[PDB]
Amino acid sequence: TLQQDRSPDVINIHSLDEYHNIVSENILTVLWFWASDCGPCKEIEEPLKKMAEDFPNVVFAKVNAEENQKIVEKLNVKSLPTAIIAKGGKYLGHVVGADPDRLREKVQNIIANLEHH
Repeated sequence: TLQQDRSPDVINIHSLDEYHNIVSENILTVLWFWASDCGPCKEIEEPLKKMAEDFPNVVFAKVNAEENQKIVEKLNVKSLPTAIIAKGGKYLGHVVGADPDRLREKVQNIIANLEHH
């Protein structure tokens, strides 16, 4: 594949500055809000890494909610885990709760919609 161009390592976001910079890029981005003391968050860690491998055209990033209260506030994230899907500064979806298959379906559907628009 050519999208293997990049490595499937998941980024960890440490500031609102970094968050805005990443969401601004013209590539589909999945931002995963989580916390260490969140049971359902643990269940999606490995599915998230596998998804990063399967979708090398998609940037996957994690936002720790305990570390980034300002981002949680600005986005009004109300429960964990929460996945936000964006591209080029635009918000395109979100999946609330620990459901890897829902998130995978949503990423695939958004890619298809964006490309065939």
